[PDB]
Amino acid sequence: GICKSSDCIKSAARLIQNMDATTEPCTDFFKYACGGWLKRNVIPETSSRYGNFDILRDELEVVLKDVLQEPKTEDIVAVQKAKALYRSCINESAIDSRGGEPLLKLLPDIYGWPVATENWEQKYGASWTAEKAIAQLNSKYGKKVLINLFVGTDDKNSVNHVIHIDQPRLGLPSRDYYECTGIYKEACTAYVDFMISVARLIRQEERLPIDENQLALEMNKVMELEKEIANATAKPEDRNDPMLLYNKMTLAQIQNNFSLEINGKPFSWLNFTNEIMSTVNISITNEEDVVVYAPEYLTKLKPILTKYSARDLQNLMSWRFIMDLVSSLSRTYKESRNAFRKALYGTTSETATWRRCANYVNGNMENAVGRLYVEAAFAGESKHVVEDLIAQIREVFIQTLDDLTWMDAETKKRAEEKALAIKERIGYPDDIVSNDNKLNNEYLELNYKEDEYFENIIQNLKFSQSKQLKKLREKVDKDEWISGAAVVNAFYSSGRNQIVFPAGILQPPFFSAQQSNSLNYGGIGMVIGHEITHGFDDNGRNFNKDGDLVDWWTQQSASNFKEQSQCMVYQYGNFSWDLAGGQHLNGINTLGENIADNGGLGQAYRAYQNYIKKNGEEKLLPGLDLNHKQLFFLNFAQVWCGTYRPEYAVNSIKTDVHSPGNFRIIGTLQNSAEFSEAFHCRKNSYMNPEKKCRVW
Ligand SMILES: C[C@H](NC(=O)[C@H](Cc1ccc(-c2ccccc2)cc1)CP(=O)(O)[C@H](C)N)C(=O)O
Ligand SMILES: *[C@@H]1O[C@H](CO)[C@@H](O)[C@H](O)[C@H]1NC(C)=O
Ligand SMILES: *[C@@H]1O[C@H](CO)[C@@H](O)[C@H](O)[C@H]1NC(C)=O
Ligand SMILES: *[C@@H]1O[C@H](CO)[C@@H](O)[C@H](O)[C@H]1NC(C)=O
Ligand SMILES: [Zn+2]
Repeated sequence: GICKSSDCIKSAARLIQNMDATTEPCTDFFKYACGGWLKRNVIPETSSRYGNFDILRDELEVVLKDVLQEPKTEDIVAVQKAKALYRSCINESAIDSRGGEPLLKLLPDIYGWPVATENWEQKYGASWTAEKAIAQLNSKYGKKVLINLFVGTDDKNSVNHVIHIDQPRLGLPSRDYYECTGIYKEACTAYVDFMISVARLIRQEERLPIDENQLALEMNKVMELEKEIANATAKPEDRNDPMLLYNKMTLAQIQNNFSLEINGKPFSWLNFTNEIMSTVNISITNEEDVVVYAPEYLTKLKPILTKYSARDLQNLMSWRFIMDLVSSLSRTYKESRNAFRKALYGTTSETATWRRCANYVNGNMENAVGRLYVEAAFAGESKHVVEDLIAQIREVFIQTLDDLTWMDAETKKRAEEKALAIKERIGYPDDIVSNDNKLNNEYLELNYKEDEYFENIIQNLKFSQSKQLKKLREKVDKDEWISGAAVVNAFYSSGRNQIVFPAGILQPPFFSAQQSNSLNYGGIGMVIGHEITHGFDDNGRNFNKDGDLVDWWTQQSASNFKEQSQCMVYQYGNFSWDLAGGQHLNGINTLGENIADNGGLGQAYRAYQNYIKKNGEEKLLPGLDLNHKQLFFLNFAQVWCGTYRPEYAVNSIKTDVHSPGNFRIIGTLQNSAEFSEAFHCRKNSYMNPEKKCRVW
């Protein structure tokens, strides 16, 4: 009863080549599953993380290249526009020829970069105010500095949009970096050197005098500034409670409760906010309702900003934009980022231009690219099979509610309510293939010149931000997908109560209609349960069946959730990560992902058990002395065969809310009685601790 099909031969070969059978499954299942891969592969110079999963992403880019790189006569305008955008991006000769000129022409439009001008105070300081400058960068270019104001969905009323105020992102990957010692020293040094190098190129290009000492002096004050901001931001661990984060005020309240004085204004929230929203002919009453995500940070800001010049503030503000633009200019400008990206990512070269460009067009025209992708690469009836798997796993979640001892009856009911109400999205929106008019009209207001990449990217920034802003007074569109099709990932949205499985992730090793069921459940099955369980993790349990932030938990059941989940905070917090210098994972920041992983694994396996019940056992795979329960776990694990550059491990231990792949594997299986049954693991073997965490 060995399966001998070509599809079985492909699966088996892949499983064999990745694994190391010389390792005991019960000693370290990651090494058992993945030790073959580890030994054979070295992380590319252009990769910060590399592994089976990242390889799928690499392989998707190859498809994008194929479908973008050749004009076809029947191409509708939406597709012509994406191909032209592609072409403008890969023409390095045209870009190199422009030097930094396309940046220099921009600079006057954001109130300048003082470091890199003469007499900035005379030109710009006159008319400068922080209201105007912050708003310009925000509203025109989508760049949010000092104070992060955005239109988004209303957590407590999911059909509506509202203005939000939050702390800004930083130039370094997390607030931690701004310690600037030890493992962060090189990044902080590279960051300031990067500032300086760019200011120098700009001055050289402007034929201005260059005084290195004054360069160093101005850019160090930028760092000192952003240090204070960083230190003023709230930690992720203090931002993990959506009920606590949601503070709805009026602009009046805001003016009265969070005053700032910049360059001696002081600061008018009404004016700042209108100077943004005026940009889509929208008018803001000092009686406008606003969601304020970071009250404490605004409070802390007041003392900081009062100490700095307009010139100081704009040196940071404009750097934070210029930062992003340099890799879209000529080689000298591209070059200047080298040490910085090495410090953050460990990479010694940039990815191939065509790959960066394929990704850029994908990111900005996700529907046009998704259409070409699914036409090239996506079966068509994958969709129907996946729809049915999702039905199954949803049922298994529902059914499991009854075995869970730590909730009461009523809370279970509402949990089931929320399960039945999750709306699933599989592969791609049929629209993007079937409705040419709609797709064209999405990009109507865009027109790309093939010789002007920089103008094209700027146009995109302006477009996407004008687009987001105008949404204020409009309802949330219930049709809209939260991902393009051409993406190797999946998603849950709490505002929308929606799970999304783009075509991009519906392929081996996760899924094929042609691969064994054990593989499908331990792969895409696990991913489905993961996304579902997000509706019920420490964030998405606070949102109800309709995506509104409202407490549907009893006191006891909510306290019990915390208790059950605390086990995982401790388990994963106790993992130390060699590649990140021996640091422990953050068990709080990874909690939600770890809950989804552990829940999803249990759900998928149950669903497979049920499959076997109903359908009988599957023919075995050749070359593998494993049964299908064992294969389920093998395939599960091999999703995460991979490794990290040390520099990136230091980054993602802070910035990634997922555990690193090896610990996703060890974590979840440590917690699975089923795993330990399958591989006959001794009690208190490493893979089989007596104490096991469970939430869903
Ligand atoms: C790769 C990672 N994405 C994920 O982990 C899941 C999708 C997912 C979930 C579980 C697995 C998994 C597979 C095998 C074994 C363990 C976990 C793989 C992908 C998507 P998600 O976390 O909902 C993200 C927020 N969109 C990321 O965005 O960086
Ligand atoms: C790159 O753009 C320049 C603009 O002058 C053009 O001359 C050249 O033909 C383009 N290269 C290609 C191969 O598209
Ligand atoms: C905002 O206030 C500034 C202060 O000079 C003023 O010049 C400008 O007209 C105001 N803008 C709006 C949108 O009210
Ligand atoms: C490690 O686990 C122990 C046992 O629960 C716990 O007391 C400790 O706080 C954990 N350490 C971390 C950093 O999670
Ligand atoms: Zn997740």
